[PDB]
Amino acid sequence: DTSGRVVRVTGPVVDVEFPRGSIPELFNALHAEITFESLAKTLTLEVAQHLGDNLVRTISLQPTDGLVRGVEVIDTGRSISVPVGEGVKGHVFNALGDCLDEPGYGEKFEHWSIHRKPPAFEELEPRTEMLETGLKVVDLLTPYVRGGKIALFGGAGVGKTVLIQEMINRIARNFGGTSVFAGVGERTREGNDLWVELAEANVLKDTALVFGQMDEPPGTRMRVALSALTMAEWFRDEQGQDVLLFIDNIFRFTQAGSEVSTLLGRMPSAVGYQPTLADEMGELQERITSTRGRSITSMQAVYVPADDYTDPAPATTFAHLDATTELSRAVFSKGIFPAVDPLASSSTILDPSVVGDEHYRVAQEVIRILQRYKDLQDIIAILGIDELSEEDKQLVNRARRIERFLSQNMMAAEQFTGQPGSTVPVKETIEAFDRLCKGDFDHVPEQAFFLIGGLDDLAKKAESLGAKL
Amino acid sequence: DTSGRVVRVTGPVVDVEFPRGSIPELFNALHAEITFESLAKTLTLEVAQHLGDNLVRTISLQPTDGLVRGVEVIDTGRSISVPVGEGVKGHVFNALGDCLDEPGYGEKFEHWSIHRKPPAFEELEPRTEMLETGLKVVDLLTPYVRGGKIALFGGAGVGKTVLIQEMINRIARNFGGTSVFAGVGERTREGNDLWVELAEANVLKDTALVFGQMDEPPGTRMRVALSALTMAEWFRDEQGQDVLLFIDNIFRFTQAGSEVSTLLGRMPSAVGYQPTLADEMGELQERITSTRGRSITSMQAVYVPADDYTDPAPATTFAHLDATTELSRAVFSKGIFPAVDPLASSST
Amino acid sequence: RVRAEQQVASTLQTAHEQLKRERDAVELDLRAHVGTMSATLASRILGVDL
Amino acid sequence: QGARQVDLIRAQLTRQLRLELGHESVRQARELVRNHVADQAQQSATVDRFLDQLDAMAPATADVDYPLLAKMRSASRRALTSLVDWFGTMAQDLDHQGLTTLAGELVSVARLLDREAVVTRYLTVPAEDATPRIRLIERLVSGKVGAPTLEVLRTAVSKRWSANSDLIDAIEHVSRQALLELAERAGQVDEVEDQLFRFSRILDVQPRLAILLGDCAVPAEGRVRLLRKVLERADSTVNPVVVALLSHTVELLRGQAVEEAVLFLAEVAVARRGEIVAQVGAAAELSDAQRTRLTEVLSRIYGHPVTVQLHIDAALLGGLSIAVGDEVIDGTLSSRLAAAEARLP
Amino acid sequence: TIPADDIQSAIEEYVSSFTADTSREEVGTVVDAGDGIAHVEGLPSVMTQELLEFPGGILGVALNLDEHSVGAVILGDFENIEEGQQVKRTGEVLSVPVGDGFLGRVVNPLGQPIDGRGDVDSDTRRALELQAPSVVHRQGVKEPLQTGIKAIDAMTPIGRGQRQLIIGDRKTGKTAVCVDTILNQRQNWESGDPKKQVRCVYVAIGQKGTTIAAVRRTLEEGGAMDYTTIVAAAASESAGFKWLAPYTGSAIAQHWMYEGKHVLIIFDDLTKQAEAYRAISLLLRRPPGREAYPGDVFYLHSRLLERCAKLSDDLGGGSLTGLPIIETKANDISAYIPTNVISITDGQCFLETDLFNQGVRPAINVGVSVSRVGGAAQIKAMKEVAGSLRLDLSQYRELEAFAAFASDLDAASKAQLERGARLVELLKQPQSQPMPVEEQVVSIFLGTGGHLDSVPVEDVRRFETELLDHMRASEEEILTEIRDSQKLTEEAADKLTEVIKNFKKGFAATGGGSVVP
Amino acid sequence: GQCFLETDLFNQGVRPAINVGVSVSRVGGAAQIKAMKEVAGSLRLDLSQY
Ligand SMILES: Nc1ncnc2c1ncn2[C@@H]1O[C@H](COP(=O)(O)OP(=O)(O)OP(=O)(O)O)[C@@H](O)[C@H]1O
Ligand SMILES: Nc1ncnc2c1ncn2[C@@H]1O[C@H](COP(=O)(O)OP(=O)(O)O)[C@@H](O)[C@H]1O
Ligand SMILES: [Mg+2]
Ligand SMILES: [Mg+2]
Repeated sequence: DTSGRVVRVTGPVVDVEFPRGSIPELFNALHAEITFESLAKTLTLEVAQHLGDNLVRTISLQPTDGLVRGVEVIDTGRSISVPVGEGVKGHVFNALGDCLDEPGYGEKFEHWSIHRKPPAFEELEPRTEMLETGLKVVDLLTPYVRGGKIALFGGAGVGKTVLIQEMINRIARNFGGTSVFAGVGERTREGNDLWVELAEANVLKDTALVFGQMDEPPGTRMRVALSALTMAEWFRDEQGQDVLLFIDNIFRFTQAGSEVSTLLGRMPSAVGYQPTLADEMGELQERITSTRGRSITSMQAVYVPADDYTDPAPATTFAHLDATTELSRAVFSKGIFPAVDPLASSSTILDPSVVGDEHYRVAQEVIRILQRYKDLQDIIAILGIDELSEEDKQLVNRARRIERFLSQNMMAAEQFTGQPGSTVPVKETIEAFDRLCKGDFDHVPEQAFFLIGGLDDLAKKAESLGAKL
Repeated sequence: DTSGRVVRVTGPVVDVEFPRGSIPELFNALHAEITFESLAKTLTLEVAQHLGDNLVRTISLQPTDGLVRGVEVIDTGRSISVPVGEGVKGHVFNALGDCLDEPGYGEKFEHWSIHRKPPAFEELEPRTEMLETGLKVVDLLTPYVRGGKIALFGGAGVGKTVLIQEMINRIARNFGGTSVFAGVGERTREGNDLWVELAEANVLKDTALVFGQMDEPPGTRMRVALSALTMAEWFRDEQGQDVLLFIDNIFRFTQAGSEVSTLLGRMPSAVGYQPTLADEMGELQERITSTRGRSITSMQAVYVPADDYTDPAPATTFAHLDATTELSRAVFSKGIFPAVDPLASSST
Repeated sequence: RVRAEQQVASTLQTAHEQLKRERDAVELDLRAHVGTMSATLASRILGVDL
Repeated sequence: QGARQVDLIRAQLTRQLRLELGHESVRQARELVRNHVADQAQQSATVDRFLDQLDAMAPATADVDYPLLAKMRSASRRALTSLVDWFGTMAQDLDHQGLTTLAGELVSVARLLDREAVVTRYLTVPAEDATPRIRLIERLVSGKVGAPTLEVLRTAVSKRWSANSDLIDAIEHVSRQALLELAERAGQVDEVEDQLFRFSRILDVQPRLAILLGDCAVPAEGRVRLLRKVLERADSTVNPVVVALLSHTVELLRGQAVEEAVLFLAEVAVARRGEIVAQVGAAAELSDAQRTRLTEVLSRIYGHPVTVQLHIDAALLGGLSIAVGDEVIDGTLSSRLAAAEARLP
Repeated sequence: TIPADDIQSAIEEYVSSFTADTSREEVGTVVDAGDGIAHVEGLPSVMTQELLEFPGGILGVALNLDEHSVGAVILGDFENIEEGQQVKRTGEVLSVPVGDGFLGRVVNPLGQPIDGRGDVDSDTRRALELQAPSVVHRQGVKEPLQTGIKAIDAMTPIGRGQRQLIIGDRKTGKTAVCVDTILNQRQNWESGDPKKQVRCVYVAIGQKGTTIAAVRRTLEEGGAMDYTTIVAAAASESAGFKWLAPYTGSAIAQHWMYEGKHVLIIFDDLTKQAEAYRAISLLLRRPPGREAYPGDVFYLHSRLLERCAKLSDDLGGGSLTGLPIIETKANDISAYIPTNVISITDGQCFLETDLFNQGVRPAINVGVSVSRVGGAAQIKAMKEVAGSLRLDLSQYRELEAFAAFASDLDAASKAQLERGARLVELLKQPQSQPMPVEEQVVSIFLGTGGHLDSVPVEDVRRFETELLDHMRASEEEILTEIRDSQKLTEEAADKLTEVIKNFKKGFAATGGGSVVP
Repeated sequence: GQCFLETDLFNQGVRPAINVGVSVSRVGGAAQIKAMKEVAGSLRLDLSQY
């Protein structure tokens, strides 16, 4: 008949031979069986390459432990499909579209293929509307964009998950549309925490969760982002109302593509990555976008391997974003939270035409003071604060106070410090930082600027230290 | 009959199959015509490897766009040959010996193969001799070596072209000699500017220009220095004349060699340079020497990657250099010409 | 500026539906001309009037 | 710029209408020709239009076509051509039973040299005097084989080869040539060709039989058992030489797809007579006058006598599509409908 | 207003004019296909770089030829390629339609519009790999190509026919510099003179589509799409489009250069084009080298950048000016592709993140930036007012360590310190605000003549702005005859000094003081 | 989370050699009793700032 036959099994990569005229198309899903009772399951194999002589190289989405060469492989005739519609909100899904919250749910929904082309160029339009969060450093130096692309860059263990949960708290709770969260090759403890926390906050009913975690083979970690993207694309193109998309460690997607690269017969690229790094990242990132009149506000965590921002993966992720918050381990080690690097982060709408003259001028002066402080840090380390000018000492004091005032007690960090979180309006942020730059708080100690909210918290913590604003 | 046919085309690398008793020697030049009217040309292919089963691997000197498998390949029976003689003065050539300012000129001259051996051991001079140029700073602080190599470390706006003209004048008038300029990886704008400036200074009649330009495949950029050195060797040996050779960014010769080695699939070396970096550099620099009373002296511009003098390319180049002349902008700003830095320049 | 661009957005709001009306009005008109195009296409594919 | 916006969306809608009406009209024309083709005389008219069109394309620049020297990389074209040149005078005196025993013993030697590659390694080394290999020949099978088979084995080893397997290809090719010579002296000079081709088109429909005949581990006797009765069935295989050819193939195929190997056999058979085969299509079977016209005009086109095969499929709606060599002349009205759909503005 | 029967009779005349007579064609078969590469048995007559037609209207480029198959790069819709499909020859190498119909359009790396504004009527077609102008077909670079940025036009001048690499880390202002250069040709285009008009080509390689839309919006806000073409290979396109996009943008604008016209081309992040070529070359299993690059990537970029030329008067005198963009990582200009493109080009503008954060915008490192054409790409007025600028800035950089020790310095050294501070404040410029050359001459005259030594450092920008406003409103004769005569004669300088003194006695500093000397 | 031990801190006499600035626990105060969670509230941030 039209059935295949397993020929080679090398980890997650499986070669399958089909009869002439029955070779499956690229990206088709195939079904194989594992009958060993301890590991009995149905393997889903995505056609990756046409090898020739009727052979086909596929990637497995489940672990192939227990698979026998020669077993029958059924071609389903289409790519991987996931359920779409209003019924996916409130539930936790697999990378294949299977509900974990409630097994068997959504089996009769409409199903969309996870492989699409991005919107046409004549449908794209730049987004230049500020999304206000309540974090002083984000509102001031990296203002987010309504319907734009936001990213959180950072090395292992700086602030990415805490910051993205903070933004789920700040942006998605009082939101009026749909939310989609993609856990892409992350921790299962954090996924369970997020599920429970959305359930308690009564915000899970507006969220669709799709998880493929670190314990999954590289096929699941490659395709889970496409599944969640397909759900968000349905909410954008058919329902047409204000989607929020969160993707925790989109880098894992890329990393998964490099775990199977040499097994697929591809010569390695520079730093051990697949040669198709930028091409796959582009065909994925260009679907995460707003079209004309159809908004998707996206927020991605981007893992920076070995804290090296010159690594190819984050270096090519950088070009797909409207706002980037960059977290440093040097800021993390000083105890400043969120551990944002103010001099490396950016935003395309940090422009006098968008945010205003005063916002822009205050941001520029803050950045200039922090840059001068960074330039003086080496002299201060070796020669001391005494061999600086009076102007330089003034600037160093102002810069220490500024870099401490950029930190904030976050709502999602109360589990780490016991102190509740704070929301600061953007006008208060701008006015407070204008005062700091002019020097109106040069008499308040360096502390009392640390992990506070606005100017009222500044006054309270200054007087608790014996000072007056 | 005895002609080959193209089997594989992978970029600049072309594999050619010949009859059993007609395999061309290594470095031989083969001809294959591209007939697509938009890209019609004649590719020259230099045999690089004998692959076996009557296959040879060759590096193409022109872009292979439009080349078809199976086309006839003609073996010239010799390596790349350049025109030699007095007729090459005042004219511009490429690494193949084709006249650029007057196509078809020099086709009836004597032609010399560009792959030659250095002078025998019993013909070498065991005594170092200084080249009396006539410039005070050079003769005093950094005396040149007759038959030696001088690194030149000047950029734009410091009078490097004026110094090249000056050395052309001094070799043509104070020694009765000739100049050969080799533009290795030459920018076509700067090559045209050099041509026009030499024609307007009336020193072009004393100079033979050989340009292998940047928009060319690596084989031409790798062989242009050998072409210019072959012209210089004819002037030294057959004419009996002191020659001055100018190599443009000798580094670009090293870089083209590295690119050709990468295209031929050879495993790279330390940092990345071709495994035969020192061998190629020596095969080139050993032909620049004094023999039988006459000499070829060479002023070579050297690029230092990342300002690292321990980099393999400058470290291998400096194993053959005899003096160094660094043209400074601080000296050029004070109005001192030539703008030779007296403290940075040196001589062995 | 803002006046001009918001009112040209209004003109777009009008012209979009107006031209869509024109389109679905001619959609029924073109169907009368499909037969001749079909016949001539078949005639050119084959090479005879039928 | 707002006026530009409204004009451009207008033009986009007009273009959408353009292409949509175009697809509607091409579907309508497909309807007209699809329900208009049913007249058989009209299908004959389509064929004759296509062939009078062909009557002006002359000529093509097609060169010689050889079945097996195509993949012979180097040092084996010379070898196999010297071997066939020796056979050109070695074969003319043999008698029928001589040829059949020769073919049997040669395919036996082929299976031998296939089962163990270690001997073929010492048998495919290059040296202008292979008298040690000739000794190995004289001391390996001399007490088991006949005289002409060992003679052809000698003249086979007498040349260098690209690899090990190419020699086995050459020898079983010699067996093929001998079986075909036996058939040619039997008066079946072309019946074998149509037999091979029709069996190939039969095997093409069934992938089961086709692929499981390519069992690279089942005993060759198991393979020939597989072939036996599915071949020995009825009048559909009346030829008495094709049985041995197909048997040799199904036992000694070495990984090649049977669907491809039997067609290679047919192409060798048609190349023995110096002719090319042309695989054409149509809507229904022709009238043999059309076959004669097409055959002679294609022979004029390619400058070599040709023989046609008809993979008839009514999804062409008339016209023809020859497939000589590697260049196709597609004129099936299905392809023209597809083209007209593609060229739509 | 729908052109109904227009559409009707148009498709009708097409379908009546459809006579596709059937002829032979040499075909091949896909044997394997993966990751954007397909191998094709057959096609014995196919040539290198020949375009191939895969079923479904798919295009490929034959790059690898051998005795077994043809390795081809698919240019789009690769997920439709299947083993066994029939591949046809086109008999042609990659060409692109050229002509003036491309002004104001956004096209593929194939000449196909992607803006949805209709068809592009083309004069002819031009092959992508036509050779560069010969060494004898060229001319010295003599005419300035004004970018409108004072730092570039004063320190690293670009001429018509020159290649000025723009190289920087990221978010340092490279696209801003190139877009300001494009916008600065608006007055040249308005003049209507083909000797002064510059046609622009913006090639976007591997960019997010909304970034290309933002660039196009910035060009439309400034009237720069009347003379600009955009060749967009978005980040979602295949590696073949990202590899071909600069050659497509350079094939266009060579048709103009060979017609006696002057063109400016921007290759935005050639780094991504080199990465796409590396992806293609590694998928074709070509030998890698440093950073896994094919080994003819220097050739890839030099072949492209040597087609920017200044033609001789016999060839028409046209010119193509290239502004390639390179993104570095951690300011590492010794990386492979940065080294290559620095070697190829005629000059470099280095952009630093630190300089950007200090307020120096455009963030050009004037110390290391260089133009090898130099004063041959400047008018005489700019050549005269900016000759004392580089030494002044170098002296200021040397003396910056003595900022808080002015009393411990020679009077000349403190003068140099203050002059350098003023000159650093003078070379700053807002985004998307290029200046005509006469105003840059007046500004650098303000700087280097000494008329800013009395203005506070924190007021130099406002002083220059308001003085240029005054001169645009009141004294238009100075600017007009600087523009006409290309020099600043002594009487023009005298009137300029008079106007500066009157303005100074009118100007009001931020500290309440007077800027009167 | 990670407990990063350093030989420089070990030699200085800081034992255990935990680098408090780069060491962290992602579970946090949920992995403590209420007494420890209330006395060691911001102890890690305090030591990092110190
Ligand atoms: N001269 C300038 N003055 C003020 N702001 C500027 C200037 N040039 C650029 N900018 C700002 O810098 C930001 C980044 O600049 P730009 O996008 O041009 O850099 P880039 O080199 O294209 O970097 P990338 O390609 O990584 O985005 C922009 O938001 C822009 O507003
Ligand atoms: N805003 C903050 N306030 C206090 N502690 C924080 C803050 N952000 C992160 N941390 C601490 O640093 C750790 C960082 O974890 P996280 O940022 O989620 O890792 P990753 O960045 O790898 O996802 C957390 O476990 C938390 O203890
Ligand atoms: Mg995380
Ligand atoms: Mg940019």
